[PDB]
This record gives sequence, structure tokens and C-alpha cells, in this order.
Amino acid sequence: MGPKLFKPSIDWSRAFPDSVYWVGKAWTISAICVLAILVLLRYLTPWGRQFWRITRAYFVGPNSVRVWLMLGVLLLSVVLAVRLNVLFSYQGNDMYTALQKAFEGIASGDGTVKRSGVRGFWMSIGVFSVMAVLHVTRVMADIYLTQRFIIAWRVWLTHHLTQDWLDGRAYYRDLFIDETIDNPDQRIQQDVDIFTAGAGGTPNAPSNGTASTLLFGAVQSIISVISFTAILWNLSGTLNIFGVSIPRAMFWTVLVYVFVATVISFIIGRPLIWLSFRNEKLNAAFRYALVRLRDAAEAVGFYRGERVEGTQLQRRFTPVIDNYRRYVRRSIAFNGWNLSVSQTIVPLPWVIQAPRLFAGQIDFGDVGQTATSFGNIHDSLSFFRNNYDAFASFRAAIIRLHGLVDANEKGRALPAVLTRPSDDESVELNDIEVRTPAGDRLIDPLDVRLDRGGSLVITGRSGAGKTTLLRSLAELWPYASGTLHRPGGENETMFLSQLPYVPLGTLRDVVCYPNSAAAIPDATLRDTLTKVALAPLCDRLDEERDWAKVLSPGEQQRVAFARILLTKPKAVFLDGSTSALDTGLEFALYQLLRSELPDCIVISVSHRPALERLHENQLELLGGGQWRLAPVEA
Amino acid sequence: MGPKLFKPSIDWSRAFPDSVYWVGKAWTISAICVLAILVLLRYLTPWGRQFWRITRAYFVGPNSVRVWLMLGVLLLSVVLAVRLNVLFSYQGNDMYTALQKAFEGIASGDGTVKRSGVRGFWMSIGVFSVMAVLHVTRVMADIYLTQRFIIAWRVWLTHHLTQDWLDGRAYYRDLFIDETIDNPDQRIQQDVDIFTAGAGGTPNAPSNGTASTLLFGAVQSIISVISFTAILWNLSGTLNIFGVSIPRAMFWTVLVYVFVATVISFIIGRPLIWLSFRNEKLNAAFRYALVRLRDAAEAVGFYRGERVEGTQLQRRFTPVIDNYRRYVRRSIAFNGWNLSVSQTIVPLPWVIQAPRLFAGQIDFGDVGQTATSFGNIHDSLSFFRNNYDAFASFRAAIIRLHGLVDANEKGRALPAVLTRPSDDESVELNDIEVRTPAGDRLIDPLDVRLDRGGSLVITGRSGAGKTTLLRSLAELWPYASGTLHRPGGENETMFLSQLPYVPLGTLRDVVCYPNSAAAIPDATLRDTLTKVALAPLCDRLDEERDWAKVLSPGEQQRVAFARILLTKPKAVFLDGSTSALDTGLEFALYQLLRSELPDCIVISVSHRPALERLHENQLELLGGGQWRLAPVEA
Ligand SMILES: CCCCCCCCCCCCO[C@@H]1O[C@H](CO)[C@@H](O[C@H]2O[C@H](CO)[C@@H](O)[C@H](O)[C@H]2O)[C@H](O)[C@H]1O
Ligand SMILES: CCCCCCCCCCCCO[C@@H]1O[C@H](CO)[C@@H](O[C@H]2O[C@H](CO)[C@@H](O)[C@H](O)[C@H]2O)[C@H](O)[C@H]1O
Ligand SMILES: CCCCCCCCCCCCO[C@@H]1O[C@H](CO)[C@@H](O[C@H]2O[C@H](CO)[C@@H](O)[C@H](O)[C@H]2O)[C@H](O)[C@H]1O
Ligand SMILES: CCCCCCCCCCCCO[C@@H]1O[C@H](CO)[C@@H](O[C@H]2O[C@H](CO)[C@@H](O)[C@H](O)[C@H]2O)[C@H](O)[C@H]1O
Ligand SMILES: CCCCCCCCCCCCO[C@@H]1O[C@H](CO)[C@@H](O[C@H]2O[C@H](CO)[C@@H](O)[C@H](O)[C@H]2O)[C@H](O)[C@H]1O
Ligand SMILES: CCCCCCCCCCCCO[C@@H]1O[C@H](CO)[C@@H](O[C@H]2O[C@H](CO)[C@@H](O)[C@H](O)[C@H]2O)[C@H](O)[C@H]1O
Ligand SMILES: CCCCCCCCCCCCO[C@@H]1O[C@H](CO)[C@@H](O[C@H]2O[C@H](CO)[C@@H](O)[C@H](O)[C@H]2O)[C@H](O)[C@H]1O
Ligand SMILES: CCCCCCCCCCCCO[C@@H]1O[C@H](CO)[C@@H](O[C@H]2O[C@H](CO)[C@@H](O)[C@H](O)[C@H]2O)[C@H](O)[C@H]1O
Ligand SMILES: CCCCCCCCCCCCO[C@@H]1O[C@H](CO)[C@@H](O[C@H]2O[C@H](CO)[C@@H](O)[C@H](O)[C@H]2O)[C@H](O)[C@H]1O
Ligand SMILES: CCCCCCCCCCCCO[C@@H]1O[C@H](CO)[C@@H](O[C@H]2O[C@H](CO)[C@@H](O)[C@H](O)[C@H]2O)[C@H](O)[C@H]1O
Ligand SMILES: Nc1ncnc2c1ncn2[C@@H]1O[C@H](COP(=O)(O)OP(=O)(O)NP(=O)(O)O)[C@@H](O)[C@H]1O
Ligand SMILES: Nc1ncnc2c1ncn2[C@@H]1O[C@H](COP(=O)(O)OP(=O)(O)NP(=O)(O)O)[C@@H](O)[C@H]1O
Ligand SMILES: [Mg+2]
Ligand SMILES: [Mg+2]
Repeated sequence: MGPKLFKPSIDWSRAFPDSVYWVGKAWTISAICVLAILVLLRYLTPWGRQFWRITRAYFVGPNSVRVWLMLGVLLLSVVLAVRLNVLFSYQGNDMYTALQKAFEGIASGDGTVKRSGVRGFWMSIGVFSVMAVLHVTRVMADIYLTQRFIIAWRVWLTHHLTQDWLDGRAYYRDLFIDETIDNPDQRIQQDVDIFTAGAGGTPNAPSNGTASTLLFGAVQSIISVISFTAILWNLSGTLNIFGVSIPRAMFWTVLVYVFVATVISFIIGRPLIWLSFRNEKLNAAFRYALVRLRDAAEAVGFYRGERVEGTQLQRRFTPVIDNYRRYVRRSIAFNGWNLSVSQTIVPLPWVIQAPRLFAGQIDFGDVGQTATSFGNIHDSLSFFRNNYDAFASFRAAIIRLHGLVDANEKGRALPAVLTRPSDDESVELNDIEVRTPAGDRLIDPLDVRLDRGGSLVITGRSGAGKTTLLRSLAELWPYASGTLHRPGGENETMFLSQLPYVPLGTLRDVVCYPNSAAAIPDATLRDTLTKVALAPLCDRLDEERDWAKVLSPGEQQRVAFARILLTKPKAVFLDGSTSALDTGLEFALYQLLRSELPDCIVISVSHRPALERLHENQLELLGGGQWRLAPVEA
Repeated sequence: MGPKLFKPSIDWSRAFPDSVYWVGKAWTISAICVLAILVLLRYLTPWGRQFWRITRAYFVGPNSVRVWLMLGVLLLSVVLAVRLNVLFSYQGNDMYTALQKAFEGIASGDGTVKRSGVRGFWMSIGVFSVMAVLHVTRVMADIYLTQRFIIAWRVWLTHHLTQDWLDGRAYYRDLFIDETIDNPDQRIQQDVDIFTAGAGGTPNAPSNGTASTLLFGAVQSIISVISFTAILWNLSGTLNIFGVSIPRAMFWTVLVYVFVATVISFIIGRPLIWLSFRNEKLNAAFRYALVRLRDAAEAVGFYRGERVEGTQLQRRFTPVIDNYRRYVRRSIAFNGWNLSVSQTIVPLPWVIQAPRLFAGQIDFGDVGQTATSFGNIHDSLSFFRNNYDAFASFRAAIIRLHGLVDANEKGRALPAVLTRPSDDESVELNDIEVRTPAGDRLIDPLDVRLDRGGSLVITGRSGAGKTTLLRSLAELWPYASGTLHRPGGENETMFLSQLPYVPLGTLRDVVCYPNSAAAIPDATLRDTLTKVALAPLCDRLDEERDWAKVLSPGEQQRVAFARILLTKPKAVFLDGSTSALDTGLEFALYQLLRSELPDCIVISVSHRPALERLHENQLELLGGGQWRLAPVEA
């Protein structure tokens, strides 16, 4: 080995025109190699067929051009990060060689090699100072670009998923299907945030880049393997251990040590899916037991039952803390193997290359590159076993959403009562039988016809099929049969409930509930509030406090007689609606209904024997199935 | 510089008997230095006086010995981690010297220095193989020891905080205080998990050790500074830049560069507290609007109002996504400074020591130790500015709990009605005036006395002070005055509500609600269910489904007449309770009450004019303030 000076590894001049063609070449290969694996994952996979049923309409259509145009920049922002990782490795090959040429000039004595080794050190520091700004600039323009995507995804998904909950009265007929969902108030608010925001377990924090995401963190660990496998191939040598001549030992060793140590870490973390799904189910049945106590806080204070409610509230907190203690005991046997494997491989490229260095074969430059390339194809093939604890919690957020999407298509396939429009203006019903979900009987087939000015009173016992007749004519009860003829329209058939109801907003929205607040003028709302003796509420039409705990139940049944004078229906049904009003105010509220609307089919359910002298006919339920119709004898 | 062989830095023999005395010496200093800073933080701090009001009783008392004994091991588990970080730095000082003595024997020619440098390399690999098992063993016995602490803290805190919510009827009188809390169903379930589990922002995951916690991550960054400052002190030299002779440049430089760059990163992240407090408030008023729609899903289906409810549900989702977009825009200007500062300091110990190395002053061993000690007192003084985004979200979880603890001591200071026990058996009330929170009047002072067999009917209009008389005798209405004399006891004065109520559990718990299910024998519950005509419910006493949506409101008022035959009260009040029952079943339910309990003061509120011929006296509210008392006629 004669006197050789210092020569660089890569020509640092013409390094920017060469790293502008490699990026443009590696982008178009990966753009058609990524789009051929997701097609193979939409089929042939049980968890890939449930990802596409939820969010299909966001990626296809005419309004899905700005989605792919923003998804195509995040691949350039990963290829540009692999290229800098290679150019950082090319510089430590120069610095450790320049630090070796300076030591062989001091001990030898000459000053030609030393002056060529000193000048090679101050060159390989100025290259580090230019490639340290392009790292900060690339990192900080990558947090901002990936937080504008998982916001606009979440805003679309939680708006599309709610129209699917209240489309065909599917929020009420989900109690009769065979397999029922637990609570759909949590899978819309919280679970969409875990589903859309990349890494599983937690909702997103405003510092999550693209390296903490289970898609773009996996397509980096393939380009980082393909781009590094041409450096480790021509830096290893023949190894003899048992008389077997292995040609490239350090390259075939790392592909055996990972494949064996991976398949043991898939049978340890196998039951880790059904322990992270039960942690969201038992934690969302504890919060519902506290909200139900909040809006019923007067009846608990009346009964003084604050000690029985301290037991049915503690019976739901025991299995949410007994399940967590075995979720902890499984994530130590899983995290104790992936660290004990990765720790006993770090002195391996220092004990194979070290006998080849003390003899004159290599020159201390390629030891500092073998120590980097071996610790970078090992940190990229160990992505599929280091991040299995954050994928098994992401697979338990597709099941919860797929249950909600599945249990609304079986909520619109249950049978109901067929409804047809009338001939001119009539309410006639041909044959109706109503059953009980256990299989009993309530009402035999009956035939009723009303005319344009008729009336009807339905009377009977206290617990025999009286409200569930009206729950069948409103298309809400599945166990029924028959047909109905109605004066159909938009709001030309009004129903009223037995227990009163008030919405959330201001009092102007409480007064006219089925219509909007802007479709009713201001000048007509202050006169109809004085016919129902609701005088002192002419102010306070712009307040915000909750009216379910302020308005007494004798004033929530006079508001319900003001929603019937503004909508102007034709065939209004009503049950109850005089449970709190006394006689004198009850008789004064039906004369107004007969004097304002001159021709409406009024059907009213009642209990007190002072309303039968106002209507014309009468239907009586004997209980057990038998009905009896008779005209008002008067 | 003559021929010198290889000598180690530290005597590796007698390294275990020396590192067993240093740990025992550094434990007792830190045990009394840590306990003198927390005392200075309990006072003199606005966020330290609110931490002690919540969780005081857990750390003091006689049952708080096993808390400190488990808190004292987690300090040993940090001192044992600083000592290994020093012993790892002592080994790179040997390996880089042994790699330098081998290169000065090849170029010089002799084989005495080379054979002494080769043998010094294979010694400093076997020391790395022993100190790599004590790292994995220490890390994996540190996850398990800190997950047994923040479980037993959470189980105690969420049980102590709930007894403070329903102690003195404080769940109802929190609506009348001056500054009201938002929703206390979220600060008990979720916010205790963020408060107890160390690092802020997210609830704990089962892999959080002790280095991801805002207390034991701060007491490591002081012992790591004190233990490393004696190595960097005697490795730096005199630097001349502008004619000023600085004695120790590399030590006084790093204490100036951090103190300046810290105080700029405290005025950028200053409004980051009130943006992480509003993210939990606007996200917990959206979920409440979905639960209220779930248990009232019949009245929305009757009215067909699924389009007005799609607007009052979208008016609460706009400000939860408009606030997040400015939480993202602040966490980039804060994270863009702490990375741009820490990146431009990494080539600094390589450009000051490099002219001193090419001349014969140092020997390449202490460059590899200056590169480590400078990058370890810089990574420990930068703990108070790198982790300010996770502390400003922890300071917004003490305000939410302190509001809940504060708003229950002002909920028991409001005035009420004084109650005294009776003389023998009587209900007499002296003077009672009842007001309205706006300042109006409902009831003038009145004086009523009942005897051991008397009765009373309270009648009046539909909206004039009828239920709020009974909301004052039950100690629930703050705007009242006067006194009351009652036959006091445990359950010798029963109240009933206007709207019925059913608890959560099985039907055996629904039937006997104020008593427990075990305090009533089985043989007496099946006879009293047949006197109230509730015959077919003799089975299904062991089911689980919700009975608020199954039992009709005509059968939730006959169950309420079976809670009055098992408790056996003396002076029972009741309002409503016959809104759905017809005549014939109403008259048959009062004869049973008079025939089973032979002497009870029965006070009943009613509307229908067929109940006044059963009682004896009568009180009538004229409306506006005037009352009128008269004995029952014929
Ligand atoms: C599209 C983005 C591309 C991503 C990858 C980024 C590639 C660019 C990063 C490395 C740039 C290296 O920048 C380097 O600077 C040093 C000076 O400090 C210069 O280095 C060169 O200087 C002069 C030419 O000017 C030569 O005679 C000399 O032999 C050589 O040392 C070159 O200008 C360039 O080789
Ligand atoms: C940063 C967070 C992570 C981001 C997550 C990004 C996920 C992107 C996944 C897209 C993968 C492509 O998904 C693939 O799209 C093509 C269209 O090009 C579909 O091809 C076709 O699908 C069905 C097949 O019946 C057709 O009805 C549809 O018209 C058509 O799109 C494939 O069915 C789908 O599997
Ligand atoms: C992570 C993968 C990154 C590689 C992909 C980057 C794309 C770079 C160019 C962006 C242009 C995207 O533009 C988009 O292309 C896809 C083809 O896939 C077209 O096709 C897409 O929509 C059409 C309907 O419009 C569907 O029938 C089809 O199933 C769907 O794949 C879109 O109509 C077009 O809007
Ligand atoms: C999810 C799967 C995604 C698949 C991703 C596939 C990425 C492909 C890696 C880049 C391939 C580029 O192919 C390469 O191009 C450059 C420019 O000529 C040349 O090779 C260049 O990159 C390779 C890295 O592979 C270097 O080892 C080599 O020093 C360099 O000159 C060769 O011609 C060819 O090996
Ligand atoms: C429609 C396209 C859907 C793409 C949505 C985005 C997902 C991005 C890819 C997920 C990354 C997971 O990374 C790795 O994936 C492979 C499968 O490829 C999983 O490997 C396994 O997954 C599960 C869990 O055992 C097995 O049922 C499956 O048979 C096997 O493929 C690894 O457990 C996971 O660590
Ligand atoms: C309480 C826990 C303490 C925490 C800190 C941990 C301290 C222990 C870690 C370092 C232990 C070093 O272990 C080291 O092993 C090498 C062999 O490989 C030995 O090293 C020594 O060997 C023999 C003595 O046996 C000597 O003549 C020789 O000069 C020297 O190289 C010593 O046995 C010990 O110095
Ligand atoms: C891993 C998660 C993080 C773990 C968090 C650990 C926090 C531990 C904090 C404890 C600090 C000591 O806190 C200090 O205790 C001493 C008792 O020794 C108290 O000293 C005294 O406090 C008040 C003073 O009026 C007395 O009523 C009380 O009897 C007494 O304890 C101090 O008031 C308190 O400030
Ligand atoms: C993070 C700090 C770690 C350093 C502390 C490690 C302690 C090592 C020995 C553990 C013994 C602890 O034992 C505990 O000591 C404290 C003194 O602080 C005593 O004092 C504690 O409780 C008593 C009442 O019992 C209170 O009046 C007092 O305010 C409180 O500090 C406890 O009564 C005792 O149970
Ligand atoms: C929240 C605040 C907590 C404060 C924590 C305070 C920790 C104190 C650090 C350890 C102090 C030990 O004090 C030290 O003891 C050992 C054993 O003799 C000796 O010094 C030993 O440790 C020091 C580290 O400081 C080394 O630089 C030295 O090589 C070693 O011999 C000296 O005598 C004395 O400097
Ligand atoms: C009763 C004992 C309470 C101990 C509970 C456990 C808390 C553990 C210590 C908190 C760690 C925070 O670490 C660092 O603390 C210092 C104060 O010491 C904070 O410094 C500042 O805090 C806030 C925020 O500006 C200022 O109002 C305060 O004036 C100042 O001290 C830093 O913002 C924080 O990064
Ligand atoms: N915060 C409030 N809580 C209760 N009532 C309030 C409140 N603010 C104002 N009020 C009025 O106070 C009165 C109390 O009504 P209340 O005496 O309970 O009715 P009632 O006579 O029991 N009704 P009814 O059941 O129909 O016979 C009503 O006029 C309310 O509108
Ligand atoms: N899932 C169910 N939903 C409704 N009713 C059910 C259900 N399962 C059983 N039933 C019984 O079916 C009957 C329906 O009661 P319903 O006809 O609504 O009462 P009502 O006659 O309106 N009562 P009332 O208001 O006092 O006059 C009752 O006997 C219920 O106990
Ligand atoms: Mg009914
Ligand atoms: Mg009332």
C-alpha cells in the first residue's frame, strides 16, 4: 500500500442535478406500485372489505379530483426524505476517512498526507451545514400538509354517517333486530376521530406528521429497503464458521433473523384485538349511566334514593377496571420480546468487519457505512412487528363503525303497514291486526271509515293496546298488517305524543317545532299565543336556557295546541294532551279548534268521561282482542 | 510524545462495589431535595394550591404508608438509570483510543503498539455485552411498577369524587348558583384519567414507563445535569475570538444559549392553555345533544321533525371544528422554533476540539466523550421548553376538576326551610312564603295543622305555585322561608313525583326502589303485586332490558302504589299519580290504602273533581298569592 491521497466517495459537484432525476424516476414507479397493492387489499382481505363499505363515496365521483391531487404530494414528501437519508450516509464515509489519513501522517512523519487529510475534514463539515436546513424545511412543511387532509376527511365522514342514522326512521327500529348495537351516540362523535386520523388508539394531536401514520409509514419502509440494498451487497465478504462457505454472510443473516423473530411476535399479540374492543364498550356504558341521572335529578331527590343509585353505578365501574389489569399484563410480554430481540444485534457489524480492518483490506471508511446501512434495513423490516400494538387497536375501530352501517339496512327491511292516498278527503282503514313481540294478540281485524267532518273517541282499559294502534298508523311498529288510506301530503296529518317534548334551542324554535323558525312570520306568532291563555311569555322569545326543566307540564300541553294552529293540518290524531288541564280550560280549547279549522277529522284518545259528549262515534277495546264500535247515543 | 501503550480510563475491576455506594449516597440526597421543592410548590403557586385541594386525603392518614413505600422505589429506578448512562460514556472513551493505537502501528511499522491496541479493542466489546442486559432488565421492570400506581390512584379518586357530587342533594342545587358548571358527567369519567396518568393530553396506554411522566421526567433532568458537569469542566480550554480570554468556553456557552432560547419559547406558547380547555368543552356539548335524541326517539318519530333536528345538531359541530384549525396554526409556530434551535448546535463540539487534535494535545478519546457530554447536558436543560405543549394541556385538567369541587360547596350554602321533629305524631307548618327566581310572588304566609287521621286536597289553576310548594317541604327549593314540624325518621315521610321514574337494573330492583333488593323477602313480593291488578308480571323478575320504554305510563303509576305498601310510611305526600288510571281503578286504590295502613296522614294533589268526596279538608290557590282554606262539604 503506497502513498495514496484523499479522494471523495461521491462527486459532490453535480449532486443536485443528479438528485432531481432520481426523485422524478422513483415517483412514477411507486405511484403505480402503490395503486396495485390497495386493489389487492380491497379484495382477498376480511378487514379490507369493511374499510371500503364505509368511505366509498369520498374517493370516487366528480368532486374527488382535489383529493388525489393532495394525496399525490405526500408521496413526493416521502421520496424526498429517503434521498436525504442516503446523502447523509455518504458523508460519514468521507469524514472517517479524512480522520484516518491525518493519523498516518503524524506517526509516519511526512506532511503531504497530513495536509491532504486536514483539508478533507473541513470540506465534509460544510456539506453537513447545507443538508441540515433542507431537513428542517422538509419536516416543518409536512406537519402542515397532513393536517389539512384528516380534517376535511373527518368533516365529510361525520356528516355522511349521520344522514344514515335518521333517514328512514332507523333510529327507532334498531331495537327489534336480532343482533342489536350497544350505543350509537359514541360511534359518531369519538370513533370517527380514531378511524380517520391514521395511527390507532388515540385521536389526533396537532403535531402528527406523516411518519406516525399506518399507511405512509409503511410505504417508507419499502423504498428505504430497496434503496439501501445496493450498498450492503458490495461491502460484505465470505464467512467460514463450520466449514461452509457462505458468500454474503451479513446480507443473508439479516433476512433470516427478522423472518423468524416476526412470526413469534404474531402469536403473542394475537388476542390483543378483543381486549381493545371491550375497553371502548365498557367505558361508554358507564358514562351513559351518569347522563341519565342528570336529567332526572328531581325524582331522585324526591325519593331520597341516593344509596340504591350508588350500587347500580358501581356495578358498571368494576368490569372496566378488571379488564384493564389484563390488558396491562399482555402488553409487557409483547413489548418485552421486541426489545430483547432488537438489542442483541447492535454489535454484529463491528465483530465481522474488525479482523478485516486490522489487516490491510479496508480503510475505516466503510466500517462507518456498514454500521449505518445495517442499522437501517433492520429498522425498516422491523416495522411490521414493532407497530402491531397500534394496528390491533385500529382494526377494532372498523368493527364498531361497520356494525353501525350494517344495523341500519336491517332496520329498514322489517315489515310495516301499507299506506295509500285517499280518494278525495277521507280516512278509511280496511283490516288491521296488531300483535305483541312475544306472540300474543291485542286487536282483531277491524274496518273503520271517517268522513270530512267526523270524529272518534278510542276508549278502553289502562293497559290493553291503546297507544300501539297509533304506533302502527305512523309506520313505527313492525308487528302489524294491513292497509290505510290517508289524505297524504307534507304536513297534512299531524300526530301528538302522550308525554310532551321540547327541542334544544330558543323559545321561538320551541313554539313552532316541525316548521323552521324562518318560515313563520313574526306578526302572527304573538296573536296565537293569547288564545291559549299563554299571555306572559310574549317576552323571552330570544333566550337560551333549557325549557324542559322550566316549563311545567301544564304549560307543555298548551304549547302543543299552538303547533296545531300554525301548521293547519287536515286529519290530526291526538292522544292524552289533557292530563294536566282541568275542566273549563279543556272545553275552551276544543271550541277554538272547531271554530278556527272548520273541517278537520279529529281523532282523540281520552280517559275522563266528559269528552264523549263532544264527538260523534265511539270505539271501545274490551281487552284481549275484541273491539266494539257504537255511535254516540247522547 | 514517546512510545506509550494503552491504558484504560476507569479501572473496570472494582466497578460494581463502587457503583453500589454511589447509588446509596445519591438516593438520600435526592430524597430530601425532592421533598423540599414540592413544599415550596404547595404554596407560592396558583396551580399548586389547586392540586392539593383535590387529592389531599390520599397521601396523609394512617392508610398512606404503602403509597410512600411504592413512591420511594421509583426514585431508585431513576438513579439506577443515570448511573448506566455514565458507564456507557466511559466505554466509548476506551474504544476510540484502542482504534487509534492500532493505526499508529501500521504506518510506523512496529508491532508492539499494534498488539497492545488490538487487545484493547476486544476488551471494550465484552464490557458492552454485560451492560446491555441490565438495560433491558431495568426498562422492563419499570413499566410494570408504574402501571400499578396510576391504577390504584384512579380507583380511589373517582370513588371519592362521586360521593362529593350526591352528598347533600348537590346534584340538583347546582342550577341556581352564580357561575354554573357545564356538564359534570364528563369530569368524572374522562378527566380523572387525564389528571392521574402523568403526561397530559391523552389517557394512558399500557406501555407508558417513567420517562413519559411530567414528574419523574423532571427529576431525571437534574441528576443528569449534576452528574455530568464534572466531565465537561476538565475537557474544555481557553478560546480567543475578539481578544477576550474566556477560560472555559464550551461550558459557559451552553448555559447562555439555552437561557436565551427558553424565554422566547414561553411567550409563543402562552395562549396555548385556553385553546386546549375549549377543546374539551365544545366536544362534550356535542355528545350530549346525541344522547338526548336517543331516549326521546318516539316523539321525534311521531312529529316527523328529523329536519329541524338536523340544524340544532349542526349548530354544535361548527365551533368544534373552527377552534381546531387555530389550534393547529399555533402548534407549528411553537414546534418550528424548538427544532430550529436544537439543530444548529450539533456541529459545535467538533469545530472547537478539532484544531487541538491535529496538533499533539489530545488523543481522539476525549473527542468521543465531549461529543456525548455536550449532547446530554443540552438534552436535559431543554426539558422545560420541549415539553411545554404537554404541560399546558395538563394545567387545563386541574381547572375542570377544581370547578367541580368548588361548585358543590356553594351548592350547600343556599338557604332552605328549617325542619324539626314533631311532638308525638303531627304535620304542622307555621308560616311559608314561596317566591320565583325573578322576584315575583306565589304563596302568602299560611298556617296548616293536620292530625293523626286527617287529609288534605290542594287544588287551583294549571300554572300557579302548586308543585313548588312540595318542592320546598322536601328541602330542594332555595327561595323559601319558614319552618316545618314532621314525624321524622329514616323512611317515614314518602314523596312522589309527577312524572314517573324507573331505575336501571332488574325488575326486582324496579319494584322496590328506595330499599335494597336484599332487605325485602321473596315471599311477600308476589302477594302485593296482585292487589294492584298487576298480575301477569309474576314471572320476568330476573330480566335485564330497560323498562322505561316497555312499561306503559298506566303501569308506571300502579308500581308507585306498590312502593308505598312495602316501605310503610306515616305522612306520605303525593301529587298526580292518577293521570292515566280511569275511574273504577282509582277508587279501588284508595280503599286499599285506607284499609292496609290504618292511620296515615294522606296529602294528595289532584285535578279531577271526583276525589274531593274522599278527603276531609281543602286548600285552594287563587293564583297571585292568595290562598283559601275550607273544610269538605257534601
Ligand atoms: C430537489 C432537492 C434535492 C434533494 C437533495 C439535496 C441535494 C443538495 C444537497 C447537497 C449539496 C452539496 O453542496 C455542496 O456545497 C459545497 C460547498 O459547501 C460545494 O462542493 C464543491 O465545491 C466546488 C464547486 O462549487 C468544487 O470545486 C469542490 O470540489 C466541491 O467541494 C458544492 O457547491 C456542493 O457539492
Ligand atoms: C393518511 C391517512 C391514510 C390515507 C388512507 C388512503 C386510503 C386510499 C385507498 C385507495 C385505494 C384504491 O381503492 C380502489 O379504488 C378503485 C378506484 O380507483 C376501486 O375500483 C372500483 O371499485 C369498485 C369495484 O366494484 C367500483 O364500484 C368503483 O367504481 C371503482 O372505484 C377499487 O374498488 C378500490 O379498492
Ligand atoms: C397514494 C397513491 C398516489 C398515486 C396517485 C396520485 C395521482 C396523481 C394524479 C392525480 C389525478 C387524480 O385524478 C383522479 O384519477 C382517478 C384515477 O385513479 C380518476 O378515477 C377516479 O374517479 C373516477 C370517476 O371520476 C372513478 O370512476 C374511478 O373509480 C376513480 O379511481 C378520477 O376521476 C380522477 O379525479
Ligand atoms: C410499496 C412499494 C413501493 C415500491 C417503491 C419502489 C422504489 C424503487 C427504488 C428506486 C429505483 C430506481 O432505480 C435506480 O435508478 C437509479 C438511476 O438510474 C440507479 O440507481 C440509483 O439508485 C439506487 C437505489 O436503488 C442506488 O443504489 C444507486 O447508487 C443509484 O445510482 C439505477 O438506474 C436503478 O437501480
Ligand atoms: C382498502 C385499502 C385498505 C388500506 C387502509 C390502510 C391500511 C394500511 C396498511 C396497514 C399496515 C399494517 O401493517 C401490517 O399489515 C399486514 C398485512 O398487510 C399485517 O399482517 C396481518 O394482518 C392481520 C393481523 O394478523 C392478519 O389477519 C393478516 O392475515 C395479515 O396480513 C400486519 O399485522 C401489519 O403490521
Ligand atoms: C447495583 C447495580 C450496579 C449498576 C451498575 C452496573 C455495574 C456493572 C456493569 C459493569 C461490569 C463490568 O464487568 C467487567 O467484566 C469484565 C469481563 O468481561 C471484567 O474485566 C476485568 O476482567 C478481569 C477481572 O475479572 C481483570 O483482570 C481485567 O483487567 C478486566 O478486563 C470484570 O469482570 C468487569 O470489569
Ligand atoms: C407518577 C405520577 C406523578 C406522581 C405525583 C406525586 C405528587 C406527590 C406530591 C407530594 C408533595 C408533598 O406535599 C406536601 O405534603 C406535606 C405532608 O408531608 C404537607 O404538609 C401538611 O400540609 C397541610 C398544611 O396545612 C397539613 O394540613 C397536612 O396535615 C400536612 O401534610 C404539605 O401541605 C404538602 O404540600
Ligand atoms: C418522591 C419522594 C420520595 C422520597 C420519600 C420516600 C419515603 C421513604 C420511606 C417511606 C416511608 C413513608 O412513610 C410515611 O412518611 C411520612 C413522612 O413523609 C409520614 O407522614 C405522612 O403521614 C402523616 C400521618 O400518618 C401526616 O401527618 C404527614 O403530613 C404525612 O407526610 C407518614 O405517616 C408515613 O406513612
Ligand atoms: C430535584 C433535585 C434533586 C437533586 C439531585 C442531587 C443528586 C446529587 C448528585 C450526586 C452527588 C454525589 O456526590 C459525589 O459523590 C461521589 C462519591 O464520593 C463523588 O463523585 C462521584 O460522582 C460525581 C458526579 O457528581 C462524578 O463526577 C465523580 O466522578 C464520582 O466520583 C464525590 O464525592 C461527589 O461529587
Ligand atoms: C403540589 C405539588 C404539585 C406537583 C405536581 C406535579 C407537577 C410536576 C412539575 C411540573 C413540570 C413542569 O415543568 C416546568 O415547570 C415550570 C415551573 O416549575 C414551568 O414554568 C412556569 O409554569 C407556568 C407556565 O408558564 C408559569 O405560570 C410559572 O410561573 C412557571 O413556573 C414550566 O412551564 C414547566 O415546563
Ligand atoms: N326555574 C324554575 N323552576 C320552576 N318553575 C319556574 C322556574 N322559573 C320560572 N318558573 C315558573 O314557576 C311556576 C312553577 O310552576 P309549578 O308550580 O311547578 O306548576 P304546577 O302548578 O305544578 N303545574 P301543573 O302540573 O300543570 O298543575 C311556573 O309558572 C313556572 O313557569
Ligand atoms: N317492546 C314493547 N313495547 C311496547 N309495549 C310492549 C312491549 N313489550 C310488551 N309490551 C306490552 O304491550 C302493551 C302496549 O301498551 P300500550 O298499548 O302502549 O298502553 P296504553 O293502553 O297506551 N296505556 P295507558 O296510557 O295507561 O292507557 C303493554 O301491555 C306492554 O306491557
Ligand atoms: Mg298511552
Ligand atoms: Mg305539577
